[PDB]
Amino acid sequence: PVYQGETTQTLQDYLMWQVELTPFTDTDRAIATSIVDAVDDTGYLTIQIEDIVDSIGDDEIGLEEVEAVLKRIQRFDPVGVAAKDLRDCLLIQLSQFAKETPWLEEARLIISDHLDLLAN
Amino acid sequence: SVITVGPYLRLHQCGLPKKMALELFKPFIYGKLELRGLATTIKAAKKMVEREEAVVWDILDEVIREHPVLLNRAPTLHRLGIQAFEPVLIEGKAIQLHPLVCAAYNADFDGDQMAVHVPLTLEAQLEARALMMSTNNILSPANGEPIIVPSQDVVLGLYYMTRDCVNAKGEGMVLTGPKEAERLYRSGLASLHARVKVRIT
Amino acid sequence: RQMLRKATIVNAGSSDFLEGEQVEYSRVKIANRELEANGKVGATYSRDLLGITKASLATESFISAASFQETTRVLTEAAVAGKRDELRGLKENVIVGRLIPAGTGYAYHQDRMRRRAAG
Amino acid sequence: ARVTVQDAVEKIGNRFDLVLVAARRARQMQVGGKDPLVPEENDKTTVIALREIEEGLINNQILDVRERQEQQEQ
Amino acid sequence: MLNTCYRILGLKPTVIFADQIMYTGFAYAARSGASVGIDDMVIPEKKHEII
Amino acid sequence: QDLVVTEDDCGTHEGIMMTPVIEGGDVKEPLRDRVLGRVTAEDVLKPGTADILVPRNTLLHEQWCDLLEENSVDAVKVRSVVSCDTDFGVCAHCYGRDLARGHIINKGEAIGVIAAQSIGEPGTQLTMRESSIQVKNK
Amino acid sequence: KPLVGTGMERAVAVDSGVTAVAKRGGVVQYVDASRIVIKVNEDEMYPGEAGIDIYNLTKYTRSNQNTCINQMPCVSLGEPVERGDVLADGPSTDLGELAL
Amino acid sequence: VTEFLKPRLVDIEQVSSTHAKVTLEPLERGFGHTLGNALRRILLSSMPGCAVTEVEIDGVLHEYSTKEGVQEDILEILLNLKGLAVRVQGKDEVILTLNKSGIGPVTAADITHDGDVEIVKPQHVICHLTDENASISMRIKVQRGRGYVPASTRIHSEEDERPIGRLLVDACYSPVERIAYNVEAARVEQRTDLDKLVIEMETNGTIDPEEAIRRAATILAEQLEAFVDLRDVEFDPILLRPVDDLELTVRSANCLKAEAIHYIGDLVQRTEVELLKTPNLGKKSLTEIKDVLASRGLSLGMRLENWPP
Amino acid sequence: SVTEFLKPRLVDIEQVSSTHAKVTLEPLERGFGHTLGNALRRILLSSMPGCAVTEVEIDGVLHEYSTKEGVQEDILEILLNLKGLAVRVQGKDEVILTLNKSGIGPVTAADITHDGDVEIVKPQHVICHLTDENASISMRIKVQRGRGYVPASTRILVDACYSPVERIAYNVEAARVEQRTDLDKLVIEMETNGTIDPEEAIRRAATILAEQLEAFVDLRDV
Amino acid sequence: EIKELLKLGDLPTSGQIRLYDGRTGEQFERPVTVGYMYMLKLNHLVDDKMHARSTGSYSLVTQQPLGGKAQFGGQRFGEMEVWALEAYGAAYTLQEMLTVKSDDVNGRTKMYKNIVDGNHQMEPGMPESFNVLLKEIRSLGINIELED
Repeated sequence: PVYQGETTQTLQDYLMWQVELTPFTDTDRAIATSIVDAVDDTGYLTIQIEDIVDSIGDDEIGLEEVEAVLKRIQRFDPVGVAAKDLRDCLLIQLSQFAKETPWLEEARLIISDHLDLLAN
Repeated sequence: SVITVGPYLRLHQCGLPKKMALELFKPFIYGKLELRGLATTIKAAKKMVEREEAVVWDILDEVIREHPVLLNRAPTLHRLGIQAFEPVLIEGKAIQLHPLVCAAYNADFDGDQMAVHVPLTLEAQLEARALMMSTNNILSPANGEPIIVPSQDVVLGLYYMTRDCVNAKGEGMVLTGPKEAERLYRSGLASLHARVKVRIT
Repeated sequence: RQMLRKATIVNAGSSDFLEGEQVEYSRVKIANRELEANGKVGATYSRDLLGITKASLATESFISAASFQETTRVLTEAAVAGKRDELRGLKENVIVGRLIPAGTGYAYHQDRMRRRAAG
Repeated sequence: ARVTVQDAVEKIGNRFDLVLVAARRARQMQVGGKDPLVPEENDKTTVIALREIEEGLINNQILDVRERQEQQEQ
Repeated sequence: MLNTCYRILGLKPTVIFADQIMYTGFAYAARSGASVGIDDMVIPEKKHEII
Repeated sequence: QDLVVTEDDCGTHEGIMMTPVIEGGDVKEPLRDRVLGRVTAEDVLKPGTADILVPRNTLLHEQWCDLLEENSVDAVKVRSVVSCDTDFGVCAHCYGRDLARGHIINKGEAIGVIAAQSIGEPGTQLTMRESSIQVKNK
Repeated sequence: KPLVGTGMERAVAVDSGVTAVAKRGGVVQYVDASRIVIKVNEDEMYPGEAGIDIYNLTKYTRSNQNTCINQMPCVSLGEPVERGDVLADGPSTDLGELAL
Repeated sequence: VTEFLKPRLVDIEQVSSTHAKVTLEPLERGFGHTLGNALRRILLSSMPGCAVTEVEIDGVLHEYSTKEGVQEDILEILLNLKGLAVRVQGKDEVILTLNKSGIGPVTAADITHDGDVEIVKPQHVICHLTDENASISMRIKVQRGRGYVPASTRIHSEEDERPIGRLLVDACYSPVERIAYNVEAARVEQRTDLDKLVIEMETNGTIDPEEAIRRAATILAEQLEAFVDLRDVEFDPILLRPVDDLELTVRSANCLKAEAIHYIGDLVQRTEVELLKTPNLGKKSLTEIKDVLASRGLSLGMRLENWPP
Repeated sequence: SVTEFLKPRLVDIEQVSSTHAKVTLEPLERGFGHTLGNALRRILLSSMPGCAVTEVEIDGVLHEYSTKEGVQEDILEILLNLKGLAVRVQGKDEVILTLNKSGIGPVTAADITHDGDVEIVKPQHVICHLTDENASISMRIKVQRGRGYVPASTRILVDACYSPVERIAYNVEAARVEQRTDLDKLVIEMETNGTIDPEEAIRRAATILAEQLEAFVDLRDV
Repeated sequence: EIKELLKLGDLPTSGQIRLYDGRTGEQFERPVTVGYMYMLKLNHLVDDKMHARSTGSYSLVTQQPLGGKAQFGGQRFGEMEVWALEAYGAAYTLQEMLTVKSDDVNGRTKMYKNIVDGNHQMEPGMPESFNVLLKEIRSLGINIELED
């Protein structure tokens, strides 16, 4: 017949693929999937960060613990994946750039603030 | 890949194209680059492998140093159709093959398609080295006779180099025994010189 | 040897409702019967040759009885009798994918058969 | 470096469990924690295990005694 | 010869002998230069009479 | 395929008789390579009575066949795989040493897989197929 | 060209329908890598026509097995060509004969 | 007795522009073959010479296209320019221009003549013109080399210097194209009986026979200089940034200075379970270190082999 | 760089015995290979300064086949065994030596009279294997400075072997330095009879080959 | 006629000729036949069939890779291959080739993880083809389930 429905990846399985390769502990791996699964296909994540802390089901775990795990992923396949609230995404992308860039400090200065005016 | 011949290999070698590599031992090269520090992350190692720099070929040579591989042909009636070999990188797109093991695969050098399998786990490599290695099975499992015996060209050479004549060039004289090779590359004796006395140990 | 199996008997041997049983089972049975208590009640077996393509169906491991023949048929058979395979044949360990007892792994399966009484 | 395996088959004799005894020996060197007794010549641990076994120093009985000693000394 | 060698001397020396035999056979077959021509075969002169 | 080796010695004495094959004119296969691979039985006696050559369990290691050829022995008791002193499989002192290794076969080997395949590999066969007496010797 | 030769190679090549022929062959006026014109003589032409024939060569066109189908000319300038003679040579051809 | 004799370069014969026979009369027995066969292969293996590397034509863009006004398409012109013999003096690279417009064929003589460029074959045709309004203008680059270098090799050699309108061809760089030898009894009779060999060759025309012979002899001597005396008997880890700019919150710097922690290297090859065995630093400090290294140390995941100072 | 060819940077030379040699070179330019190998072999095998025995005036029948005279040693083996006796001469020409010993048994090389112009690499070299202790024997051998290898049929008793080497062979393999992965590497396996170091023999062969051509180069690099 | 045409061209009538050696530089003692024959190129090349892979995309049925020359496809490991391995002792190789790199979904990922890390271990688990088979058998009036 034709039951050879070839499968694929695309930043859900691909994102998860990278998760395993890196050295993340059980508590960290578990958390990783939670945030890597809330990543809307269109671009960034859906829910807020605090949401994620509440959906772990813990009290000893603070934002800091999840911050790292959610910060580590910011540098995976597509630099900028799972960013949340635009600004952080763009900002990160400028971090992996060479510091010997002429408009490095300028861009960064207008990225942290004074964005509204630029938008106009 | 198409099977060719190689006269410089030994009983436990096989010519593996460099282009066929870097795709089969891919997780191995990834781990090598990750342990050597030249690959900070996995995406970095993948990018370096995709660009095919100079360092990945050396890493591949280091990894494939003593990693056994196995060969297989599509028509495999007996168990000799699947043996193991030590892969050696050779520039090209065809897989070389030992002339003596050819009889084992029953080939005629009109190269068809072949198969090259890579053992991943340690025990699989141990089995390929101790049981599937060509230097272990020399006799046939059907009658207990050797099958690695030479073929037409070797037979023809050995038969031409061992032939007696009547009146050769410089026959009759006595020789030491290791001196016959010297007069072969010169003009003082023929290979087919009969009635020659030479001591041997 | 793979053709002269499934011998026939003419005596009861505590199996009077059976004609043409496996050679191994009958032999070992006798070996346990003539020594334990008494060998008066035995069975005088008469070995009868059997075809090759007819012997392949004589397998206790129904799972290794499908590919060699008309699968559906054997399936119905196993639905009527309701037997167990217990994974005794190499092919069965291949279909399941478990470590087969051949060459080296045979040791593993030996150990698994030796320490199975305790757990 | 070693080509043949006959140098180590006669020690075991069976050759059917040679892969098993060589597996636990090389697994230690692969996972980290033990040091090869035989000096290495830039070779993979899969060949080093067999080269150590072919010397008589490594076998099925010695490894069990070593494991028992390491477990009792912990 | 190789059979008797495997029987008596062992496996490794047999493999060594085999590869050396292959090497020297290829070498002497290249050095010889065997070729097949139209003169290398001759019809018997009494063939027409037999026919 | 279900034949596996799981026993060392069968512990039997049935055996078979091995004689060279002869068809009308001469002998096609003498008793030199037909019993060499397997193990001989206990009933092995020299042509001279009250004299033994090899003990009961003796594996021909390509050294006693020459002595058997010197004494010109015709009938040699040899064990085969028709032995019923086994539960599941064949022992090791029965199959002999018909392998590429040269030594006695070990337990766990796949005799059933080597056979039925070593006889099926040669697939080069073709399909669709009293008063006079003359001898060379006497 | 097959220096050895086996026979009607020219015939096979001209009948394989892979080359171009010159119907009503007269005189050649313009030759090009893709266009060839031929001026037919007064005898082999009928009234009501200018008296020219045009052949557009096939250069690098795909086949059923991704094999390029290229053509090459044979006359240089002002050469008399008879009827039925081969004008253009296609793939595996040489001066009108077959060359595999 | 040692010091048998030494050969002398004499009796050079130039029959034609290509054929030339150089002979060496004096030589010792058992040296003619080992000299001729050794010189022949070196002469044929590597030899300097000029050839066509690339051609850029104004009209035609790629070789897989036809042009009007010319009889042949641009496939054979490149093949004829490949075997175009030409010598270059002084410099290596030239951009010689070929321009023509007419009704006849284009040879190798009707080309822009340069001071260093010299054409040895003026009757070498390159194409044929069939139209009155036909014109051909192109620019050829000619350089020097030793052996056969295809175009695929030079494809990757040029990173981005590949505009539209310039195609590349394969270079030969072997201007010898025929060389053979033969030995025969010499004419010397006052001394012991000797022989002599004669180097016969059919050349392309660019290089000279005596110059090629002396160059091959020089190469053979420079190669034997490696046999005269026999033995007279970078890769580093990328992460090497200093311990600074790591955002030491409270006691990270104190722990790095007390425990003799390296710059950035040894901190990555540490496990979370073994790190807690250190004196109390704080879970908040550990999380801060992890968050900081998430951009520099990359989650502290690595197990390297060695760390040199 | 069309005038600078790649030269071997490393030269790994290792020996098994005092006369054995398994020299291994480094990957040179592509193509030299067998040419250089065969050139070195031909130069070190066809002609080389040396010395050996040319004939023997033994005290007996002048014919090549004579009686054993109670020595138990064949006269043909005597002429063959004298061939493998390396002689070292400083500057003297063809010279005649002799020997005379009783029937103590084996006749070694030390039995020859000691001369300042003739040296033996090994005095333990056996000449005769047995003797009946009745009568002595005079060799009356003679050595001559020569080159190459001339047999006894052309020279008109014992064919001399002036070549100080005993066996020579070369083998070409593959070796890589860069992505090119195509270079030739040569390994030279040889065996010397004595009186000359194998490395020193290769050195002398290389010097002879380089000195063989000095005028056709037209004195390059002036 | 061929011998006459050969003698016409000022060359040996026999056809054989003494060739020299291009490596050593010596001459062959036996003459070798020379001439110009005709050669034909064929369609089956090596740069059109050669392909290799380690990880790609597999089907939804039994989670197996592709067989043909897709973007990344494998080759069928038939019964003639395993019959060769059962008579060797490749049980572990068979065990790693039957489930880990063919059918097992989590198995291939864990194997990839262990090879990237440098552990070189194997976890058998259970292939997907047997589960597909059980699901297809349960579709009829037949009961089958794994027991202990």
